[PDB]
Amino acid sequence: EASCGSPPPILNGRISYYSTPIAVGTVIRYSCSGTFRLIGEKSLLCITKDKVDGTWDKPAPKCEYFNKYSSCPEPIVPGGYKIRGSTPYRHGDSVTFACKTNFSMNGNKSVWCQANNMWGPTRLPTCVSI
Ligand SMILES: *[C@@H]1O[C@H](CO)[C@@H](O)[C@H](O)[C@H]1NC(C)=O
Ligand SMILES: *[C@@H]1O[C@H](CO)[C@@H](O)[C@H](O)[C@H]1NC(C)=O
Repeated sequence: EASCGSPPPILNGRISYYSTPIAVGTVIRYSCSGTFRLIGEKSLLCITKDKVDGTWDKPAPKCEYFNKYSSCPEPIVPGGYKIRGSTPYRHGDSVTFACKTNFSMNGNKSVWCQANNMWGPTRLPTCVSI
């Protein structure tokens, strides 16, 4: 059966338990110590596109040293709406979006407020009328 290689490591962070070989369907969780903030989706899933090679479904998140002064402006996604997240958006805070009725999403539904005062680590999702 297809399997995944070692999960992407994380500076100043930890990964939850995983057995080897890593079977397709395996999920691992990332976390950071108290003085750091996890940026990006915390859970990775081992998938396979061709049933021969296994690959993780997304890049690993990262741990950023807490910057207490950082804040992000209200993120806006045309055709979509915020379903989770409250202002003010400080370092490590996240917002989740859903597309309006008759719109379909492309991209990650959640973004995080980074130390550089920008939303990331990915672009905000796009909601397209279908
Ligand atoms: C972002 O979302 C896309 C589309 O769902 C996915 O393919 C990609 O792996 C995600 N990346 C991260 C860092 O979450
Ligand atoms: C949204 O409405 C349009 C027009 O009726 C239609 O083409 C599309 O399939 C609808 N989307 C969903 C998810 O029902």
